[PDB]
Amino acid sequence: SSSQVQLVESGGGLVQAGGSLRLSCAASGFPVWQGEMAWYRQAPGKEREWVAAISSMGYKTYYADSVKGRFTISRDNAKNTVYLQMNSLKPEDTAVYYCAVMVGFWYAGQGTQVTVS
Amino acid sequence: GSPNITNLCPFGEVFNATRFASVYAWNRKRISNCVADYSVLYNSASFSTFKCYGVSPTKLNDLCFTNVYADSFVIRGDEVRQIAPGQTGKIADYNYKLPDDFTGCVIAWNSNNLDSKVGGNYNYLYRLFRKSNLKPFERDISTEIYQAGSTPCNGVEGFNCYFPLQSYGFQPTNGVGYQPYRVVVLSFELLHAPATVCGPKKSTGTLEVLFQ
Ligand SMILES: *[C@@H]1O[C@H](CO[C@@H]2O[C@@H](C)[C@@H](O)[C@@H](O)[C@@H]2O)[C@@H](O[C@@H]2O[C@H](CO)[C@@H](O[C@@H]3O[C@H](CO[C@H]4O[C@H](CO)[C@@H](O)[C@H](O)[C@@H]4O)[C@@H](O)[C@H](O[C@H]4O[C@H](CO)[C@@H](O)[C@H](O)[C@@H]4O)[C@@H]3O)[C@H](O)[C@H]2NC(C)=O)[C@H](O[C@@H]2O[C@@H](C)[C@@H](O)[C@@H](O)[C@@H]2O)[C@H]1NC(C)=O
Repeated sequence: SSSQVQLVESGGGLVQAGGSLRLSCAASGFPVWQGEMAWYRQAPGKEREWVAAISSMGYKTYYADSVKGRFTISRDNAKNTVYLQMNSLKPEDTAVYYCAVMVGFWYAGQGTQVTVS
Repeated sequence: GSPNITNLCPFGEVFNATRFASVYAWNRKRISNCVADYSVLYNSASFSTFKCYGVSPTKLNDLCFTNVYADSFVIRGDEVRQIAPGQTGKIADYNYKLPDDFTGCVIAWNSNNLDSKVGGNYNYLYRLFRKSNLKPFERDISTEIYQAGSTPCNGVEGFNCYFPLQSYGFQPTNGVGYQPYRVVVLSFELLHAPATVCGPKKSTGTLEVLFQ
């Protein structure tokens, strides 16, 4: 029978500058190992900004210049979940964060709000 | 280097098309010999349904020995349940039939804001009558008068003699079950010869283009 395809982000919240947060992305309907997965963020004014990605079938990671050294993407294939570890948060990191998987096209979740004082 | 724009898979063109087919004349687009467009993105807000049967959607990335068929059309909200294996009803029987052993994905979204109009949008049609049920993936675009009684019709409409296509009337004030939904069915065609353009499941480094 069927399996719903869904990505559900969580772990956002309010933190004062210099703090840390770990976002989670629970995937349904596909094994996260089998897809290129990525985080992007949606800032109030700005357009979509890709921040981190991890390879299909492998461990190579990529990061936006703006988050290098601060953010780490990782994947737990047993929990079918991807994570974004965000350290030393700056107030212009404030945005809604989405996880996404490349399935012919990018398919993304619902978003989780992150606000840095 | 980088692929020609002619080599990008047209998934965006499927989901973003301005007009969709009537369900009786459902449209099939073959996706083949291409690689992913990393600019094309949808999220949970885009779709009300995204279910796959017997397959991970990551198979949409594997076109070296497979083509993808994207079948698309508009139906009512309360008919979307019929776009699934093992269903019966007006749509499954007479318009678009999935096989019991279907392998692939079904995507749908509410299109009230595009496909309904004040006073009704009547441009989307369905087949209401047919002598037999469709076989899986069969398509019928004939327009012969349907004989509902024992008296032959001889090509004229009357009681028990009906033109077989009928219009949805989509009004924006309809309840959600009577609002229009756009539907995309993704299925797979196994190939005997390798594609001229395609890409492996394991990343080759294309992710770097998101950070450029
Ligand atoms: C190809 O299609 C893409 C997908 O379309 C969506 O999916 C399809 C399947 C159908 O379901 C469509 O009905 C649906 O739109 C297009 O991308 C989409 O574009 C739309 C409109 O441009 C965009 O919707 C906007 O989203 C923002 C963000 O929403 C979040 O954030 C706010 C806070 O900021 C929050 O409150 C929300 O709850 C969300 O969490 C939203 O603010 C916008 O609101 C505006 O419109 C609504 C209408 O109801 C109105 O009430 C508001 O008051 C306000 O005016 C609006 O909802 C989708 O997010 C976006 N989807 C994705 C995945 O990107 C795509 O459009 C092109 O890209 C867009 C980014 C935009 O620039 C378009 O103008 C572009 O044309 C389209 N591509 C092409 C080439 O046409």
